[PDB]
Amino acid sequence: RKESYAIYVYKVLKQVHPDTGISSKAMSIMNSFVNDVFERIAGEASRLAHYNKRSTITSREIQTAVRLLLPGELAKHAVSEGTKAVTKYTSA
Amino acid sequence: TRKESYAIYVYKVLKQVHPDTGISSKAMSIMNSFVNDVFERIAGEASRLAHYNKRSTITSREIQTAVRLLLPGELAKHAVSEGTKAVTKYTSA
Amino acid sequence: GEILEHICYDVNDWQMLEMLKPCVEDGFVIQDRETALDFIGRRGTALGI
Amino acid sequence: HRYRPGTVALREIRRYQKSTELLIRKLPFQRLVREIAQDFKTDLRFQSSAVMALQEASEAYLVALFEDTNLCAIHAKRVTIMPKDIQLARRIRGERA
Amino acid sequence: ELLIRKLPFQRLVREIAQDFKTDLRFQSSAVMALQEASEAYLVALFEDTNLCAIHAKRVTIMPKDIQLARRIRGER
Amino acid sequence: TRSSRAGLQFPVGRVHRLLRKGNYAERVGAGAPVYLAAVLEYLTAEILELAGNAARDNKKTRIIPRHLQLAVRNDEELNKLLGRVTIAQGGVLPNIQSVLLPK
Amino acid sequence: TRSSRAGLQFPVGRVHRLLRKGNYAERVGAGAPVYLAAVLEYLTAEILELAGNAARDNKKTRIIPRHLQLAVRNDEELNKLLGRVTIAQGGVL
Amino acid sequence: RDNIQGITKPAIRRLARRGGVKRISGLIYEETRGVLKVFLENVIRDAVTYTEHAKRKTVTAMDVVYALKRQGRTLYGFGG
Amino acid sequence: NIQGITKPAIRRLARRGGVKRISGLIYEETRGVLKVFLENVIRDAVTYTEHAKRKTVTAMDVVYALKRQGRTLYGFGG
DNA sequence: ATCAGAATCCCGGTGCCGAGGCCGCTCAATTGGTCGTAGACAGCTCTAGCACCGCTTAAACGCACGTACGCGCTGTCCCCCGCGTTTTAACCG
DNA sequence: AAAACGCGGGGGACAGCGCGTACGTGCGTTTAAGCGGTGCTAGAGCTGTCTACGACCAATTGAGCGGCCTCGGCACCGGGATTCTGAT
Repeated sequence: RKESYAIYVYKVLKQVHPDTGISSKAMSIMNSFVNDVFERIAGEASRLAHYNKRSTITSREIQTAVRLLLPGELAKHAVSEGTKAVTKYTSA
Repeated sequence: TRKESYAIYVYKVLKQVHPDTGISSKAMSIMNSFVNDVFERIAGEASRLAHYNKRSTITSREIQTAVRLLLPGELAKHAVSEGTKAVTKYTSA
Repeated sequence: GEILEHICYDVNDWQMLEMLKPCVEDGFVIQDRETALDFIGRRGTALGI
Repeated sequence: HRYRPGTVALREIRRYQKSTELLIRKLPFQRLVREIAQDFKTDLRFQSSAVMALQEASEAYLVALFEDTNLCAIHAKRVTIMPKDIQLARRIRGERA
Repeated sequence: ELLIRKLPFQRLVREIAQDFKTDLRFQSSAVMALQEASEAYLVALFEDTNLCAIHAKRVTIMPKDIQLARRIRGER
Repeated sequence: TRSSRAGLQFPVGRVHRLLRKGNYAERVGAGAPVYLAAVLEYLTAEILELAGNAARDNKKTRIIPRHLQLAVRNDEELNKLLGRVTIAQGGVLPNIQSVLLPK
Repeated sequence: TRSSRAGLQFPVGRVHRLLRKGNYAERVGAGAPVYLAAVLEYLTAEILELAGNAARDNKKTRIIPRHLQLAVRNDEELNKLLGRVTIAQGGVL
Repeated sequence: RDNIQGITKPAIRRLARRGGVKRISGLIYEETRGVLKVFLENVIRDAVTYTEHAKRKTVTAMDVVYALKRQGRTLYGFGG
Repeated sequence: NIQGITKPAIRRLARRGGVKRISGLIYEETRGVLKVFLENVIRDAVTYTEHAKRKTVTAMDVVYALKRQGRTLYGFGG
């Protein structure tokens, strides 16, 4: 039983560069990349919560984690749209 | 207040290994931070290993593998040996 | 050695110690008086601490 | 015509940055990894994907090390690379246990 | 004893933190940790730089030496 | 679907699963997985952008590991965000030392 | 006390408590804390022994940053274990 | 003067002598201030992020230690 | 039998590395450095297998041994 | 300054394998509700690390001097390139 | 298809030798800085109340995974044009 970010990478690519595709091995690289970034961000959020005596990984913990992993030219735009997603989720 | 530190225990080990020598507040802090770092590292390794083996529990064999990966070598055997004596003597009683 | 002396009085008579070897081999799991009383306690099992 | 020493060397450099396929010879690397794991556990077992991952991380190591070695020679007004260059590259890197 | 010089280091740290935040208020232990870490980094880097000079057949370290050390470390 | 209702393209439910079974904290907030999905989505989109542009500049309509390698390394920043990462079967940027040229 | 019955100087019980409270896994084996305390005790004993030896070589009854750092850096074993680590107020080899 | 120049030429000198440098070039000092500058920017950035998350208006030695530990040089002595 | 990693192989890897000239002793020293790196990664890999109880190193165990030394590999699972 | 001789490069032809689509029905998703309790919030006491000023004095700055070494230039001669040729280990059905 | 030997050959290593910028080294100044000492008061760090938040649990279903199946597209080839390169 395998679990992967296949259709999601496909959906992003077909949303933004419709004329391109993603090979099987390129997909494997991309799956590893998404899993790795997820592990780093989530591990940092967990460490932040442990430091702060926090038993919940909230959007604020993920905020701090992304702002503290991605060092410059990232986590300005990424944070803005992340907050946009959380906000309009709460609206909807 | 109750402070989270390995003060008395490091004192006990130091008197066992060198009864005459003592350790001060700062050096106790060095030892405490070092032990916390090593312990955090081993526990993180054990949890990661249990995860990658899809095992949702931690145990002496998890810590076996963690210690063996982390400690570079020629204390790996010693750490394994003393940990094993501790765990067999535990499982007896 | 005190135990084996209390058992086999004649040290030259090795046979008793030889037949005792499994006993002291398997009884090493306790090496202190308090622990031994406590082991009789674990087998007593009288909801004790 | 006899090619002067150096131009084909640049040519191989350019060719091997353009290319991407692996470059350490794969069956010799299979034998090397097999006999190196033998000393760590008798009756041990490898698969193709695992050997490929080892060979490929190995190639990454050696290209990075040769970046450092070349660059160290260039800093030392040296175009060749020498064992001292490799040792320096490694011992600044910290892998010299 | 410590050699990167106390109050100059503290003020340098203060203006560095000023850019990242305002009314930011350090701790003495925090300043000590910062100075000790920077000391360790710089002693390591000068060790590397002297390796670089000694390999280039030079006794005096140089700009190129320290840049070599850095771009083999990787932060550069 | 929380992915739709949060306007994302990545799986809110799946990142919630993974945050659970990773044992990252005793509890997980409602908004955290959505934010993490958004961050992962956008990093995905941007690295794929660089890859697609590399492919077009290679006159070539397919993402292969070399294209991902150039997409990572050519950017001055992602090169060192993935500096400890080794992309498989991606070569190296074609750089040559200026002194190491015929002159 | 679990430590006192264990004949290890480190708190098995508090190590278990932190392993539970550290989100490391939902359940923790009985022997894992014991093994971890044993390895922590062993590493602390080794480092403290080396520090005391350095203090004796320096003709000092007091174990100071320079003693601990000098031990860790002279000894190749601990040196490779804590190579990318810095000891506060610690001098150069 | 500006406090980047607070790290004095003798301080750079003593650092170099500890690390084993026999001689220091006059061009060394500016760049040592530069590398010190960038490293402090990094570590203070992570520390300030830690405080901002903590709703704490005071950088803490634990925050500095955590920042250094992520950058790859764990600092012992100020643990808590 | 260390010669499997041959002189042209080290040569070409250096040319991928941008090297223009290679001293003769680079080949032997390079094989040695390769051996050291291989020991370092195989030790962690076989440790992970002994954890799994299996005999066969999985690509996952490879990736995890490699991620232990701070050199993450991408493509071989995740 | 010039053009011959290798390598690199353009196009397009044919073959094969994997990408991307489709299909089913598996599994976990998604409401819907309930309960407990973690955090937000409010409020208090008390820490501690500002801001500066003494005062002594170690340390830093500036300047001047002398000479050990950086960089350049030249020369010789070891040590590789760069083929061509001959083994050789490997190639994938 | 690649590795391995062998030969002549060019290029560059390595050493030596000179000169001069740059360096370290005093010489004391001026500088600033421990290491005290002042008065804060920001803002902890801690407790207690109570709410919304989140964790579990059925019940319902629709996104994902594996299997299956096409055919664009890439690698491949020969042949043809491009090209940067001394060589004299």
